[PDB]
Amino acid sequence: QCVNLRTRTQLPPAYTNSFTRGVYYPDKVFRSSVLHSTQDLFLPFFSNVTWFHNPVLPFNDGVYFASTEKSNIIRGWIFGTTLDSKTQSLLIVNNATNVVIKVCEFQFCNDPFLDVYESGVYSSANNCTFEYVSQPFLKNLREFVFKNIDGYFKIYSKHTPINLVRDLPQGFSALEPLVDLPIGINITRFQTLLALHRSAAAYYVGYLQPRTFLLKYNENGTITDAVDCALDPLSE
Amino acid sequence: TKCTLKSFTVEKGIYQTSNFRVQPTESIVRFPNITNLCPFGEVFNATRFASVYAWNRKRISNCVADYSVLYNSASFSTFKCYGVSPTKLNDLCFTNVYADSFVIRGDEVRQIAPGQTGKIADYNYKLPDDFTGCVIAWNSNNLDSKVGGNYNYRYRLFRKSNLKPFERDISTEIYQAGSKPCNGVEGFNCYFPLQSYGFQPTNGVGYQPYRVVVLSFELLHAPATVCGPKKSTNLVKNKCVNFNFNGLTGTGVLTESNKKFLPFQQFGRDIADTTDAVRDPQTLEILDITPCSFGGVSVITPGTNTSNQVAVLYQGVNCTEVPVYSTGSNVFQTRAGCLIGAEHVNNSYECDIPIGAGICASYQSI
Amino acid sequence: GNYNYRYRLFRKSNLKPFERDISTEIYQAGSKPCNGVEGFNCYFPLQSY
Ligand SMILES: *[C@@H]1O[C@H](CO)[C@@H](O[C@@H]2O[C@H](CO)[C@@H](O)[C@H](O)[C@H]2NC(C)=O)[C@H](O)[C@H]1NC(C)=O
Ligand SMILES: *[C@@H]1O[C@H](CO)[C@@H](O[C@@H]2O[C@H](CO)[C@@H](O)[C@H](O)[C@H]2NC(C)=O)[C@H](O)[C@H]1NC(C)=O
Ligand SMILES: *[C@@H]1O[C@H](CO)[C@@H](O[C@@H]2O[C@H](CO)[C@@H](O)[C@H](O)[C@H]2NC(C)=O)[C@H](O)[C@H]1NC(C)=O
Ligand SMILES: *[C@@H]1O[C@H](CO)[C@@H](O[C@@H]2O[C@H](CO)[C@@H](O)[C@H](O)[C@H]2NC(C)=O)[C@H](O)[C@H]1NC(C)=O
Ligand SMILES: *[C@@H]1O[C@H](CO)[C@@H](O[C@@H]2O[C@H](CO)[C@@H](O)[C@H](O)[C@H]2NC(C)=O)[C@H](O)[C@H]1NC(C)=O
Ligand SMILES: *[C@@H]1O[C@H](CO)[C@@H](O[C@@H]2O[C@H](CO)[C@@H](O)[C@H](O)[C@H]2NC(C)=O)[C@H](O)[C@H]1NC(C)=O
Ligand SMILES: *[C@@H]1O[C@H](CO)[C@@H](O)[C@H](O)[C@H]1NC(C)=O
Ligand SMILES: *[C@@H]1O[C@H](CO)[C@@H](O)[C@H](O)[C@H]1NC(C)=O
Ligand SMILES: *[C@@H]1O[C@H](CO)[C@@H](O)[C@H](O)[C@H]1NC(C)=O
Ligand SMILES: *[C@@H]1O[C@H](CO)[C@@H](O)[C@H](O)[C@H]1NC(C)=O
Repeated sequence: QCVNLRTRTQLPPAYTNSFTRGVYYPDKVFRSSVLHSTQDLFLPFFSNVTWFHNPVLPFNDGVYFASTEKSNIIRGWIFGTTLDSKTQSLLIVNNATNVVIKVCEFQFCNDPFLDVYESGVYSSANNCTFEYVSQPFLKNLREFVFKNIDGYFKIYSKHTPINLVRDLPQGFSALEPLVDLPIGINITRFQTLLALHRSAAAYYVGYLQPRTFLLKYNENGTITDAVDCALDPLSE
Repeated sequence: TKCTLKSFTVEKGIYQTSNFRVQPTESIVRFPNITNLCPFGEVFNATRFASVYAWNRKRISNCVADYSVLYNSASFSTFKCYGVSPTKLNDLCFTNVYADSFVIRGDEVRQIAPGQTGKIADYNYKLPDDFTGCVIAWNSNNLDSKVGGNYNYRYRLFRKSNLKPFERDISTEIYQAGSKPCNGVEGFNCYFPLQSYGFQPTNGVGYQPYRVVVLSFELLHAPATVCGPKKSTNLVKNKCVNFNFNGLTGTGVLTESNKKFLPFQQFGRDIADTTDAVRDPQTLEILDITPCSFGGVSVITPGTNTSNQVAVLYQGVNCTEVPVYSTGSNVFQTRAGCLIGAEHVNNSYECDIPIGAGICASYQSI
Repeated sequence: GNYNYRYRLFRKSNLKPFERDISTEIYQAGSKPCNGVEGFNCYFPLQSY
């Protein structure tokens, strides 16, 4: 039932500044009022993050995703390498009630969209291996971090109430771990899912690099401040 | 003291002989409540089983399987495990399981085995020599066999070649033994490869229908997800014991803590990477760990030349868990530890044999 | 065929170095006690060549 559209969804690929966003808890250890230095994959401070106002983008080591969501327009994500039945493909969709995660050799069309009048963006669903159902993920800022290391898919998330107009605010907010998948795939590209009825989508995408950070833990074990060591000499 | 000093005489002084530590009492292991059992019920209690050449294949992953109940069942005639012992299967585990279920003859139960040949072994299902797993076979004469003949069950009999391991053939092509061509009609040199089973209630043991399920385990590089439940036990407090909290092992005394973990951590460390707090996977409460006491022991003597009685000092040890020198004489508790053998007086003299914290001992008794 | 050569097949625990065991007793493989009677989950530990 999937057909190509007429107009090209050429969202303007602008650039903007990351500031101090994209910090997540690296493990499940409790620390109280202490400074801890750790080396891992992070988003560099004051980086160049791409802004879209639905192309295929590379995955690289990890992905930082941000949405200035108004009334839940974004719905899901697709992951894979060949994006067909030749190789395993991953699908995540947050519908009105639950979240569904599937790992199958789907047969996607050339333009995915959820549609409203559940899943009909794939002609076939063969050799399904992993299935998962859980509670929903989602004028709000929705921040997500996706990583894939040694057969494990890590998803971190955070929600923020913001009143600023366009760009990312100046502040600090650590990202808590959300979901782990014990599945081994070699994803290299990914795609975004919109439930656009047949009748304008702003989000931000950034990449990750390995580096060292310094984190401060308060009395209650919450990360309140961080320092990027690979920056101006004062930070070092 | 003499043995450590390697002499038969000792002069007046204080010497450090050995150490002392509290031994652990018992062990405790904790684990989550255990859920998501593997669905073995619908396989071994299935109403119907497919044919031998159309064996049902089932994938098992992401669940916990209890093989103890399967092993303890006495209703199964044959339970043969080759790769591993069934008793130890509950400990080790692999990444996925393949189940092949079908029905065969009673006399053909040993066809499906490594290094075995036969009609089924060469035309319906083949098992490799290096196969690892288990086979469970049990009689189904009372259910599968029919008074009118259970002709629904069939088996492959004719094929030019044999079957590869883990290979299924369901082809209905008219087998041509000879060189005479047949246009889909069986003739002198053409026969139907499939033959129907004729089970009857009064047939005899060996020809009766037998339900057979073969379980194979595979260990692809993806993490293992299916194997036995992790047994747990109760917990104790205020006693130096060794613990295995969700795979984190260590010894010490467990107490109730007032720390407030944030809802996703599992344990905490203060500094220098030493764990101090844990969370039990069942009650979901924060416990505090303290290393149970230890310290050195020292002896105070007035010299072998003078007398032969001594005093014993345990360094940095509370005078509550000392243990022939368990009770002995009057026992003194000092800021330097605990002391047994000497007597506390109210006077004050010059210091002969230093002890610590502003106090010392001498020989009068000591 | 030679059948004078037999080897152990089941044991309660592993053998110590330079240890010899010659006892031939039924093995209680299952939880059900054999009580010295061979039956289900009860086997002779010596197997021939
Ligand atoms: C939103 O997603 C949930 C989760 O998949 C849907 O609930 C399932 O719907 C299917 C439809 O056949 C049922 O088979 C499942 O039993 C349902 N599961 C649960 C837990 O309810 C739900 O229908 C979806 N709703 C919409 C509007 O798409
Ligand atoms: C369909 O799924 C099966 C298993 O679910 C795949 O079989 C695996 O293929 C890989 C490819 O090399 C092997 O390494 C594994 O040993 C196979 N067995 C497993 C994982 O149990 C099969 O490849 C899939 N088909 C397609 C077209 O992808
Ligand atoms: C850290 O934890 C402490 C301990 O609970 C929090 O202090 C409480 O704060 C609330 C509201 O701020 C008060 O109603 C309680 O009376 C406080 N408890 C005590 C013992 O004073 C504190 O708010 C938490 N957060 C920070 C940033 O310190
Ligand atoms: C098939 O069903 C029977 C009938 O319930 C199961 O046998 C039960 O096994 C449990 C296991 O401890 C016993 O407590 C029950 O007393 C048994 N019932 C009877 C009537 O004997 C059998 O386990 C099932 N097979 C599976 C689950 O594979
Ligand atoms: C694990 O299972 C235990 C056993 O049921 C759960 O403990 C129960 O907790 C409720 C909560 O008030 C009590 O009312 C019950 O009396 C407890 N059970 C027993 C036997 O005392 C525990 O909550 C479970 N935990 C998880 C994380 O599943
Ligand atoms: C040795 O242990 C005992 C008991 O654990 C300690 O006695 C406690 O001392 C505290 C502090 O004064 C009191 O609050 C408790 O009520 C005492 N408990 C008992 C049972 O008397 C004793 O202080 C310890 N020794 C040292 C040197 O601290
Ligand atoms: C981000 O990239 C754009 C184009 O690549 C560039 O014009 C802009 O200056 C960059 N911003 C930085 C480096 O902060
Ligand atoms: C992904 O592909 C690369 C190269 O094609 C290969 O080396 C790797 O093993 C693959 N991983 C998975 C999980 O398929
Ligand atoms: C102690 O030593 C002195 C000299 O070193 C000696 O005269 C005396 O007998 C000794 N005391 C004994 C052996 O009890
Ligand atoms: C003498 O010492 C004992 C303990 O050794 C003490 O209980 C007592 O009060 C002391 N008496 C005087 C007069 O100091």
